[PDB]
Amino acid sequence: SLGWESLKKLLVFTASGVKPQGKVAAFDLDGTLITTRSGKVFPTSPSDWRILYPEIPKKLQELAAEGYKLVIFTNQMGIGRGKLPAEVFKGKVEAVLEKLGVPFQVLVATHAGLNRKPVSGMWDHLQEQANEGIPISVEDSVFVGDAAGRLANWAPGRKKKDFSCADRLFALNVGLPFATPEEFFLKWPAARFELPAFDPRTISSAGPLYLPESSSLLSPNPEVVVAVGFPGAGKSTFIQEHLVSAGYVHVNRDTLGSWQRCVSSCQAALRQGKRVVIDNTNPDVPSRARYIQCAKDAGVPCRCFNFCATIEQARHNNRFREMTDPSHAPVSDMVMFSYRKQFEPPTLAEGFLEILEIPFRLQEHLDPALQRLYRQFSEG
Ligand SMILES: [Cl-]
Ligand SMILES: [Cl-]
Ligand SMILES: [Cl-]
Ligand SMILES: [Cl-]
Ligand SMILES: [Mg+2]
Repeated sequence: SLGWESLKKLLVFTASGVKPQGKVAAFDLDGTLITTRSGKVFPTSPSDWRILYPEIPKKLQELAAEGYKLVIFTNQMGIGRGKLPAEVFKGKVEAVLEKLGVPFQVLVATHAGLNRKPVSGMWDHLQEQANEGIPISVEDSVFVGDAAGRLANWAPGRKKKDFSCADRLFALNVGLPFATPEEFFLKWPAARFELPAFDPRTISSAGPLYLPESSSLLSPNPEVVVAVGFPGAGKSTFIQEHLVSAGYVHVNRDTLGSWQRCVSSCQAALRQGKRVVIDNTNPDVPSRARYIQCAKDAGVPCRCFNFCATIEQARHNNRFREMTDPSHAPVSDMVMFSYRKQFEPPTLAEGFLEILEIPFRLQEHLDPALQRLYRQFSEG
């Protein structure tokens, strides 16, 4: 009866009969509680749904009787993208809930960002805003979903691995016990699965800023520093904080128009006794050679600062910044993949006096809240 609440990037439905509880049985929607009636991969209309397994309502009745608050957590980015009308999705949800026959609270992530599984925004909303202030025991709760990162063929008729691991990673981020729909409703044996190679729980603020520690970030005399690394991974921030703040001239090629004005800019800075930093995407030998030649012509050293971030680390950082930094320029996946395809590690043979390695590390001076968010998986 309480009904729908609309927030900027979240919809919440609370059915008649919902009660706050200290334990929750939460569920994905698409491919977990429902599937297409049509038997197609994608629904042909808002009415193209059926309950996934006939075992489902009995299990839900049993959970409700044991005092579990029933909740749905669903990503519906089609709403934010303008492809799926919110008011049509709302109707579909009410129809599904009527068929399931038990009171549910539903939370819908309409956009990318904090609320989009696997990020735990919807859980935090449930706990902080939508459970009448009752603390929820995560250990006594459960999340059930089909985006579980399962390997192909976990059952007759599925030569296709799970498209996503977002449901399993949501549970991991929150600390919730997790099960697939088949393990949960049908008591099938656990299916084999894979986690992402990069685990953001492993990202430290520890260790040296750069290697070798015996080297110095700055030179007293003119030089050209060439920064190498994936975009959106913190290169420019590091350069701003450590070099530009020390008076290095930020020479940006993308905005100088042509090679000629760039080289001229570089040369004028050097002639003035200044140090120069190139903060661009310089993934391969030919990209970097231009700047090395400029240094050589000017008779100044060229050093490389090689930022260690991997593609998945960089993409993680990008998403984090999208979620937390109003000034962040979102780096597209195409830019990331193009960089990786072109990447050749810097070597001294290119003409560098030395190469410093800049380990991928958590930034200092993120507040505690942001650090907790940083360690969450943010893509399934
Ligand atoms: Cl989802
Ligand atoms: Cl979605
Ligand atoms: Cl688990
Ligand atoms: Cl200077
Ligand atoms: Mg699903």
